[PDB]
Amino acid sequence: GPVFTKLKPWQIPKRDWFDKDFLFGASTSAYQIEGAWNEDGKGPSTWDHFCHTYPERISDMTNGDVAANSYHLYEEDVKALKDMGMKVYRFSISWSRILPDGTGKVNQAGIDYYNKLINSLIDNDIVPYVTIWHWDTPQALEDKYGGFLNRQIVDDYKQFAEVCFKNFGDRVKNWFTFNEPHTYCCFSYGEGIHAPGRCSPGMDCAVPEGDSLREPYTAGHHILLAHAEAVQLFKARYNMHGDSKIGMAFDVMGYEPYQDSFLDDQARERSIDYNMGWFLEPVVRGDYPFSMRSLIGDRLPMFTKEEQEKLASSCDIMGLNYYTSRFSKHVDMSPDFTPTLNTDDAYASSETTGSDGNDIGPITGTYWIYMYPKGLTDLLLIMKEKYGNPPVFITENGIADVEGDESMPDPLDDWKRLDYLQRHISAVKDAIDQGADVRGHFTWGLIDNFEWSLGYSSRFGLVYIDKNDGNKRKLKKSAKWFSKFNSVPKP
Amino acid sequence: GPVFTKLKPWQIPKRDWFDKDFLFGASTSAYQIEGAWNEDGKGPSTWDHFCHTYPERISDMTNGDVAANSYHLYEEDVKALKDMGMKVYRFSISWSRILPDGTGKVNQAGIDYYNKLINSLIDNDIVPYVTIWHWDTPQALEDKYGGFLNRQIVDDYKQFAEVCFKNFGDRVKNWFTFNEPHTYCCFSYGEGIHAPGRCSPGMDCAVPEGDSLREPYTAGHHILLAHAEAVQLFKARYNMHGDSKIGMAFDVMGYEPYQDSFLDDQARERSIDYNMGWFLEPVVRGDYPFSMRSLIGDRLPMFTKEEQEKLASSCDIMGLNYYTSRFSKHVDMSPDFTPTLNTDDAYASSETTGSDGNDIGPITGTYWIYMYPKGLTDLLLIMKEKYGNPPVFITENGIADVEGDESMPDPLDDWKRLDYLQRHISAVKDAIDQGADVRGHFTWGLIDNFEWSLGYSSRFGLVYIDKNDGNKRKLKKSAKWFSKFNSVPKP
Amino acid sequence: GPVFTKLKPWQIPKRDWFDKDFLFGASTSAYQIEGAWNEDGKGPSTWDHFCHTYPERISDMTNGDVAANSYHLYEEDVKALKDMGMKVYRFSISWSRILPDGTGKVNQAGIDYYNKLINSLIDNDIVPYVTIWHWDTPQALEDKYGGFLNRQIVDDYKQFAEVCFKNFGDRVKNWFTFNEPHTYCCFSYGEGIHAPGRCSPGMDCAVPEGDSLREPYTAGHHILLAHAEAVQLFKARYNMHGDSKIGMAFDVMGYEPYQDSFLDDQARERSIDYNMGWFLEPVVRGDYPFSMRSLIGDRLPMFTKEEQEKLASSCDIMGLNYYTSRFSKHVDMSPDFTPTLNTDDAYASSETTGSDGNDIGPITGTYWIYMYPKGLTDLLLIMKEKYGNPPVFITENGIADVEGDESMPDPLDDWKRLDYLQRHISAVKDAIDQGADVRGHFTWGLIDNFEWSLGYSSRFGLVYIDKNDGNKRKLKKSAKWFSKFNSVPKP
Amino acid sequence: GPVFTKLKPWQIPKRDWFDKDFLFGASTSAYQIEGAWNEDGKGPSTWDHFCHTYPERISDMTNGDVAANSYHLYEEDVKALKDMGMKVYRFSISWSRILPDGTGKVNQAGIDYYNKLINSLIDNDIVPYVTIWHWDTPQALEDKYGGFLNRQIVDDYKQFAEVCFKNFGDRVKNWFTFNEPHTYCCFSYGEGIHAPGRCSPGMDCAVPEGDSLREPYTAGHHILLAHAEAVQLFKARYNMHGDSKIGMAFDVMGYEPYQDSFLDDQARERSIDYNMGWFLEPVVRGDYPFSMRSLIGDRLPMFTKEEQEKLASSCDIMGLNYYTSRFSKHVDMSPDFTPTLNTDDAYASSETTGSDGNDIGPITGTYWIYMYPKGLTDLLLIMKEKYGNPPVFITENGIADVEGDESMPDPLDDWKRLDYLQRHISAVKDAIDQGADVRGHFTWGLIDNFEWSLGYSSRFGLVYIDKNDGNKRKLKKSAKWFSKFNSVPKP
Ligand SMILES: COc1ccc2c(c1)O[C@@H](O)C(=O)N2O
Ligand SMILES: COc1ccc2c(c1)O[C@@H](O)C(=O)N2O
Ligand SMILES: COc1ccc2c(c1)O[C@@H](O)C(=O)N2O
Ligand SMILES: COc1ccc2c(c1)O[C@@H](O)C(=O)N2O
Repeated sequence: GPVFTKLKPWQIPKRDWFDKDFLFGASTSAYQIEGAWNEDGKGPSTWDHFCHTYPERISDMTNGDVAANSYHLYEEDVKALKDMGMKVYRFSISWSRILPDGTGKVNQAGIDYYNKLINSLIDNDIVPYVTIWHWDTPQALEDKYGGFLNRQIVDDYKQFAEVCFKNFGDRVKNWFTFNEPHTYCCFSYGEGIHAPGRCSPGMDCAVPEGDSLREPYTAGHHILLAHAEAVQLFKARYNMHGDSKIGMAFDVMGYEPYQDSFLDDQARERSIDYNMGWFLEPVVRGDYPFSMRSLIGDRLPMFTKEEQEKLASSCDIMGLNYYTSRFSKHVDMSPDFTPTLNTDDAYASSETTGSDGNDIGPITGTYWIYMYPKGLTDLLLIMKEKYGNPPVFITENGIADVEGDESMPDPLDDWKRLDYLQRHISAVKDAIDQGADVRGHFTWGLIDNFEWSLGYSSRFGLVYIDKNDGNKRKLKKSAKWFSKFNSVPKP
Repeated sequence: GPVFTKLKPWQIPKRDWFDKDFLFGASTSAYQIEGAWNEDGKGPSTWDHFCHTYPERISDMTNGDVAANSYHLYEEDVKALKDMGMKVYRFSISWSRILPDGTGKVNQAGIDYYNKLINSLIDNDIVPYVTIWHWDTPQALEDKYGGFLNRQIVDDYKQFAEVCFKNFGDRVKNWFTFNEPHTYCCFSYGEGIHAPGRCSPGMDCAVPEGDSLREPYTAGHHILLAHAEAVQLFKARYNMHGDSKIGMAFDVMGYEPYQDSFLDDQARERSIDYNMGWFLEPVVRGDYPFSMRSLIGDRLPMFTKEEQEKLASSCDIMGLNYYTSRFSKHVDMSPDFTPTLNTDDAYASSETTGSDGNDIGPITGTYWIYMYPKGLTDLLLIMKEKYGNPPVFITENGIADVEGDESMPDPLDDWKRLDYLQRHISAVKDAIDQGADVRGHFTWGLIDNFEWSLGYSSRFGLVYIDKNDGNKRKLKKSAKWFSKFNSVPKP
Repeated sequence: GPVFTKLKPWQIPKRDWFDKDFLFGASTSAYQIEGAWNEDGKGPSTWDHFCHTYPERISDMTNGDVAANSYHLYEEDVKALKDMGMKVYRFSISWSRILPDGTGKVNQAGIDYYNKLINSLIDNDIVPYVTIWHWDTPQALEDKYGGFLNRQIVDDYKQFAEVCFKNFGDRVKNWFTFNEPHTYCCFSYGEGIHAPGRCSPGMDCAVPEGDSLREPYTAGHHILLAHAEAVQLFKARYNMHGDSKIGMAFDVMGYEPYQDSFLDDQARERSIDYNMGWFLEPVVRGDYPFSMRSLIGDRLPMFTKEEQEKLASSCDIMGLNYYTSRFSKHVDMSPDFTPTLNTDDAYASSETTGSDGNDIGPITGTYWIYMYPKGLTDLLLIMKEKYGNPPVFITENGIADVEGDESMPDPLDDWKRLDYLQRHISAVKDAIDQGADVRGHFTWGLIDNFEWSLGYSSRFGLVYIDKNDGNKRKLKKSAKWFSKFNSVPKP
Repeated sequence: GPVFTKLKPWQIPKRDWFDKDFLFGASTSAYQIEGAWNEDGKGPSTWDHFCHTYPERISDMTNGDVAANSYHLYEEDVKALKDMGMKVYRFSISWSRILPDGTGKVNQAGIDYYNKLINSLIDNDIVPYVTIWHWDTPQALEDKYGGFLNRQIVDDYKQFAEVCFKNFGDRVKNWFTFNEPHTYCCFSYGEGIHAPGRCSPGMDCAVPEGDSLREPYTAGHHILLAHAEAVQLFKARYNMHGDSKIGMAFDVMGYEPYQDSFLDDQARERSIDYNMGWFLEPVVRGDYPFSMRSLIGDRLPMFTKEEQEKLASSCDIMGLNYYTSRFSKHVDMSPDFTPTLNTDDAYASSETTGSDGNDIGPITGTYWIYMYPKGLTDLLLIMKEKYGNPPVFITENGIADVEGDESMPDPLDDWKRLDYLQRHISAVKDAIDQGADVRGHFTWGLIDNFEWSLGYSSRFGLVYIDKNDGNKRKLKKSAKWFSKFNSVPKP
């Protein structure tokens, strides 16, 4: 209640199910764990600003001022990774901590911080996978020209990326330019629940002075142009040894047709195109999915010939952030339907319940994460069969334990998260068995952190952060399983 | 609410989906529609007695004294079949109306009645499929020796069958000896909710003086012996022209493993063996499923060598009464589990909800009918691959509209029943496409009737019986669809 | 005569058919090769006692007093492994040589012996896979409380295992707690042809004072409890580095339905459950196969809740000892069949000839080994699809050349054994190609040895032991093939 | 002993397994059943001559002088067909009875005989399928020019066929020009065990004055030319109504590779080409199989351009006479192998035992009929996939009960033949289920008859001929099964 059946013991993945080269790790992002939001010269980001100006927009009225205080306690994060036997740590670099004014003078204190983290990871035999931007825009640029809604963001991002390549490229060999562009554009400029919090007039978000049918696409277009410029520069001047890789991390939901009919089959394809294709197809072929152009038209910016060429094949590795799936239900084009939110442009509504009336899968805690591992395997095979089978890493995967869930009284006894993770790791094995080029699995939530609009009410970590006991790191049941899974020598 | 998605129009079956020889029809049973329970010399049956002595055991305190009064209004039943274009009518002969005392003097009035019905059907180009026994035991035999719990029932049934063969065999060429032996044994001697209403002491049924772990098997064993004797006689003296067929109708539920594990796969097989195999395997190979003998042992009677030989291959046609499916959940053998009800002997609990927490399918009205057409196709393929692919007729299939269902205010607007039927007819097509030898589909409920322990609160008919307007027959939406489906010429 | 067709040359396996990590080796057991049965303080085992008290029970009236004298000539065994290029040597530790009295004082001479063997193997780049118990029970414990028929065997075995872990665990990282529990229980307590030689009164074995329907299950139950205790201790205190593995080696025969019918399909599953499932299912899920509990009932001991939990997932690696296959023929439950031997409980007779009258495969020398490589591939896929695809090693595989076989005049020209081995190695390749997690192949018979009740009349070795020439080790044709297969540099 | 397992009862074919148009029947041939060898002007055939001149060449020293005396007792043959419910009777017309001198004056008594048989069959609702030639050559032509070894046989056969078309074509609408040309050429001119009994000098046959490497091919070539001429004439002048069909009946054995290797796969194809392709490929494409031409060369006559065109597509229906299968073992071309018998030209020896030492199937009575129904299904699929899926009739299928077989003491209790037939009828169903265009099944042996070189020692009939009781026809167990199978009304 809710009924949650666990895998039978012989169905639990073993490390040897994957080859020696496969990589298991965990992920975090700068604003979600660092804290020290105004320390040592760091400038404010769009999220610092959003939380400080519209605090009510965060469920529990919290923010990332301190978070898990990883700016000061990173050694404990490294320790947690080591204790679990993880071989990779995916983290992000705070743009505003490196370049307080977005552009200009680099903050040496910021550079020193990441060098410490990187060196500690390497000293502990953990490989760093770095996300350059994680919704982390310097408020200075937001104020100056509207951040990602202005073309200037392209060159400014490029210069930021270069600072990262020059200072950390000698040790960091795997990069992700952007994290979840679809999630970002949808929630930051469509619904407006995320910083900068914009939406169309009449809608309910912090700043209803935007356009939910246009700003999301404008921001996404600049993200892609920024990505293209950064990768071009990287391949030209920062991969001289030929052993570095750069890609992007996409948020992706699996989709099943709502009802067995060719109409929902078509709707399903539109959903995938909109959720995943929006940003994946451009980095693969140099243009947006045909479905999007045919439905969004003039509201979706056109790429020039050279831009399309720069974008095509601009990803060495593809990161997939997978949590759940939905049923795709066809919506007809008629005068009875008029798009108002960008998501309406797919003409396919995402449903949590199918035609037979059943939820797609068991709820896992937070309202939007329904467990459906099959969805991940399906997406991985699409990457294989449709997009050339490029190197794919599951850069995020996991569930949240929520405040107030009576079925989760002990924050360390996360058997549900463990079962979910084991099932998805098994789903990855299935994809690999079927030929998909999957190279790793990074659990989202090395540690509990700031879950954006839901604050700290949602705990996604393998490792508990005891907020009332000095933000102490405490291994949960899931974390202990990884220690065993990875054969970490015991004391 | 409950969400009930209908088939897309191009997915609706057409008559031409099936060959010219395929047969569409409808079914009823004597006690459920006839009425005239004590008219023209008819003796009381176990159901007359059960209802009259323990009226409270019927949900709405009703009985079959009058029912749809088909004893007098059969011409209207024939008319309904004709109006729908049905080619077959499956009905049963009331033992107590033919032989008031179970044995002895035949009631000519009873014989005249069925001859009228049979001749009317033939005059209207409808083929009669006759069920000899439909839970219809003469109370005279119940009182004399305990009915089906005594070996004497074997020869008495045989003589009854012979009366039917001699009087109707010249026109009736398709017979079913017994209807749903599993349902009958389980509910009449296990739970005791059906006549004679017996169960183990301490249990809640009309007469808790039986044994829920033994009487069900004793009754079933006599049913099989009776069947064997009747068929032997039939093939020896009543099929001289070689164009008659005799079989049995089995109640069957589809089963899916509760959780994906070899344990529930094994449980599923035990469920099928218990629900279907109990009576099907004996008529096929001459003995009960191995699983049942291994778990029931001494409580399951042994067949002699000649009895096994008589039973083996004793069915020309197999009738499958299908309504719903269940998940099968493995139960371990241990001192913590002790069978008390016969159904416990399968060591597999039937669940309406699966491991992922989802119901097997949408509820259709009455509490036990969850829609799952896939289950039928699966059972039909088991008949094909495991039991020799004998001729199979879907002798019953349908749903109930229940009193008090706010989502079913107009008894004639049965679009739900129609959708359900179209989906199952399509499921049969799938089985046929896959090689299953399915010869027909008979909707259960030519007309609304007495639904045993639920009285008239459950309406299963394609044709409405207006109880407050002289039991008038009124075609429901589903019935009208069949008129179109069968291309009945319009007035 | 008997016609023995060999593989075509292009069908012979090459080492490169398997990956670099795959392991090829050979196996032996303590009583079968060591000799020195009473040397340096060694106490007598159940086999020393059995042979010395009932010598007539061994075909050629021989015993393991000297065997291949590996206690003194182990360096020659290591040399043979090196000459063949084997990477693994699976051998067993003699309980009675380590603990002469079963419990108590450890025999340092015994410890020194195995340390010498282990160190020599490591010096020669051969990895030791150690079987802790190989039917090798100290007679002291047999006399004291009946050995494996008494619960005390559980803790005593545990202490023995601990002595092994403490003394050899620093170099030995792969263990097997028990060897062929099914074979052992069946022949030692069922038919009684193996030590201690017990069977039911009236039967023909050395000591017909037991119970062939109960002692086999009692012994097996204690073996499983002993295994569970030993593994719990091992994982808790002897795998601190996390690089050690412990499992069990099961004797397994492949099975094909005698006749194509669902009955023999069911019989086949019962045969697999009885031959393999008896001990495999408990170490996988913590309980015996449902089929066995349903047929053996009170004669098969129940596991407590904590015991089931200790047993579940108590195997890191699964060893499969495969030699041949049989047809499984269904046996009905009836008063005409009454179990007297434990093997009767499966209600499936093992037949060497099928329904069409053909033997399952060509005889290879000894009466029970019919060649059927397909059977191995089938079992390996069952491990994959049904039991979670755990790490599997073929811990035994091979054939015997028998005394008196006119078609085998030169003991070194074992082309038959070679062909058999090549075919089974190819069968393993097939399983691996189909996804089975097979990690190695160990030929049973590094050297000819004491074949229990058949004495030295059966030669299973890749390497000949010239009994009349000082037990000299001489490479047979098969051994020479391995030298080539493994690319051993030539002199 | 020999172990002969029967089908399980639910695996026995039912008539309804096949569609209404499928045809079940039985077959015979003129010399094998007629008798009256010199009655009413009939001239002697090559078989009359062979038996009368070399009586020792028949196992039991018998001949066809009287046989089953069907010339006088044909009404009893028709009765047997009727009693079994057969819809088709395949019989042959005796050339020497119609044209005593091979050419010239037609024997009206002969014409009257067949008209009586044909009319009786039609009066009894049985369709006649007529074989024009069944090894039945008039000795007059043998003496005049060597029968089938001379080109003159072509026009003479043509004129004979025309007599048949003109006299019987108004009622007979299905014809077979020749029966088993491969069997005939091999045994009559290769081994010489059949009339005229020729073989190479030095060999053991009645007249070792031929050439086993050439006469078989010369005879076969003339058979094909004769066939082509007869069909051309038939289609041009005797199928004006367009409802008649003419084809050929081929003896065919199934083949499996002796050992799993590409060499035996190639050998298998050569075996099929030689056994079946020899005569089938010419009537399909107008030339012999490439394999035969490449290996036989100058010894295999070349077809002219017009002859190839006449032969191509010269069969409306294909008759397959199937009894058994063999393993095909590759034979290399080398100076160590020199063909001496025509069968040697396939460079593939037919083996009854496979590489694993097992017979292909259970012996059924006579030495050459090993039961292997799979072989038939395989051949039927080759007809479908390779030769265009033409209409195929199983024109012969069955087994012999042999004199002296202690396991067959009662000639009427032919349960073995029944099981064999049920299995092959089931094999046909399999082929049909897989798309093969199979139109009927004719059991060889309507009645026991003269089995050529084995005389009456081999009984192939569904109906027993009591030779000591006036050649009385007595239905065997198999025949009675067909009565039930075909639903023949009982008396
Ligand atoms: C529907 O609400 C969300 C859907 C997806 C996300 C979300 C919130 O916030 C984080 O958990 C995240 O990384 N993604 O991708
Ligand atoms: C679970 O309750 C029932 C299950 C099956 C049945 C039932 C009641 O009564 C009739 O509807 C019937 O024909 N069957 O088969
Ligand atoms: C049927 O006789 C035997 C069956 C199996 C075995 C046996 C004897 O003794 C050894 O060869 C052995 O290791 N096994 O597994
Ligand atoms: C190997 O001996 C024979 C092989 C085939 C045949 C044969 C004898 O004689 C008849 O039975 C026959 O019709 N054929 O086809």
